[PDB]
Amino acid sequence: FKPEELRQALMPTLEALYRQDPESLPFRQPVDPQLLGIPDYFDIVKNPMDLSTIKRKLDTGQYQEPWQYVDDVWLMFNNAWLYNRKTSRVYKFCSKLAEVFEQEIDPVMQSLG
Ligand SMILES: C[C@H]1Nc2c(cccc2C(=O)NCC(F)(F)CN2CCCc3ccccc32)NC1=O
Repeated sequence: FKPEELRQALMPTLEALYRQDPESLPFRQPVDPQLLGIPDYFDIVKNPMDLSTIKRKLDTGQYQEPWQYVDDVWLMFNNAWLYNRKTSRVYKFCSKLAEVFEQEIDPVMQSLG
């Protein structure tokens, strides 16, 4: 897939996540465990992922095919469901993002083939 085609098709699905307030706020930047006072984060989360990293990968042509993008979004979600307790804002915000993403990504992936 050409990188410009992936950007054009997939960026709106990422924008849909960014638009969610308050739910996207913990996901907009890479987790900094010491700054956030969660120093065990990388012990539990082996492959961190966040919206800004995903955007950078689209912008710099790092995805060869669209399932790699879907996999990074899902990695971000699974990290949050793994690390955080079920009562936490991050956990519940993650669940909302996953609802939004599911709706956005469906027709786009059908269109890309
Ligand atoms: C992905 C990673 N995020 C954090 C996790 C735990 C603790 C903090 C974060 C985090 O990102 N802090 C930065 C923030 F900007 F989000 C601050 N702030 C904005 C308003 C809404 C809100 C809600 C909950 C926590 C903080 C927060 N667990 C995780 O799995």
